[PDB]
Amino acid sequence: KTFTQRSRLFVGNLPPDITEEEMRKLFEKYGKAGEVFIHKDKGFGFIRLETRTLAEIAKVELDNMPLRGKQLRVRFACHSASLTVRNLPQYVSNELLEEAFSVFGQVERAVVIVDDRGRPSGKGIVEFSGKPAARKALDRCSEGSFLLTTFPRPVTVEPMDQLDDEEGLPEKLVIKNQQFHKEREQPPRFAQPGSFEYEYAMRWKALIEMEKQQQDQVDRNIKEAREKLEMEMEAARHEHQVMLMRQDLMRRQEELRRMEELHNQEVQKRKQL
Amino acid sequence: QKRKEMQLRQEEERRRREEEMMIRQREMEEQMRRQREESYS
Amino acid sequence: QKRKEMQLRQEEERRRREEEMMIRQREMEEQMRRQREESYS
Repeated sequence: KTFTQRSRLFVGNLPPDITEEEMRKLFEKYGKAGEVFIHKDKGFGFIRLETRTLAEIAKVELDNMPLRGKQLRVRFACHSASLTVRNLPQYVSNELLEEAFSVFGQVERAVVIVDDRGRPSGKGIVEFSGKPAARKALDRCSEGSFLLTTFPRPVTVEPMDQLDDEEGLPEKLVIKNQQFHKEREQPPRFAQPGSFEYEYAMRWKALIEMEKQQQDQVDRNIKEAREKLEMEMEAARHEHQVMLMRQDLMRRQEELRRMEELHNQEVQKRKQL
Repeated sequence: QKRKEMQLRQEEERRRREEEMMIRQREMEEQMRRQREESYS
Repeated sequence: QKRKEMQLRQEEERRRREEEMMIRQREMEEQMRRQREESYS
């Protein structure tokens, strides 16, 4: 969209004498700007751009450019209003998430995660605009049961972790302490069979494979429980219909009896006088 | 090792058998629902 | 009633298969014990 959190940009390593006027002039090549949140002392703040195209152009055109003897470090700000929604219904659309979670606020975009074949993965990714809407939606969908469609399966909603695969691990950002040297005595390589390394790596591989077996066992248990729970839907639905009908009929018959007795008593006391 | 191989073979057989039972049961449920909706009309 | 009778039939089939697999496991255990006795001597 326009004026969203994807157009937002984090600017860092600015000179301490930056100005809001020169800040706007700095991005003046890319149309208007949003919230000019800047810190003179620590040298970084929050800036907002207009659209996705302009943000993609400007951040990559502005990084690696020194400014007053300081090579700029501008980065994509990790989105804060993020949610993730799970156990989505078998039939779901982008606009279904855009409209359902529109109740809790403005959904800038929610897009059912899809794999290569086109089938849904079974998860979701919802990015509101503001944080408080995200908190309210998360707590409500935790305490409530946010049904999405006729199929009565509520969607579990969790906060999303920001796995950053852009900056990776630059060399100069590692601690490089005595442990690093202790861990960099010998280069990466294979383990010679029969050595200490090979045996201890066999121990690690056994541990990892047993962990994977445990995870698949949990997956199988949940899958069989879910398949059992989907089949007993009809029986539970019909039983609840029968219970509701029986309670309603009890209520109606008691209402009839009370109306009859009140009419009888009032006519009796009327004719007595 | 021998016990582990035997156990995994038994587990695979059990999974296949349970899948067959499950598909039979869901087929019965589908036919049953079809009978119900036929009786409704 | 239909669902319960189907479930009972499924359970009977599962029980017979489980007993067959238990018999197989006991036979394997006996054969292994024979092999261990042979190797010990």
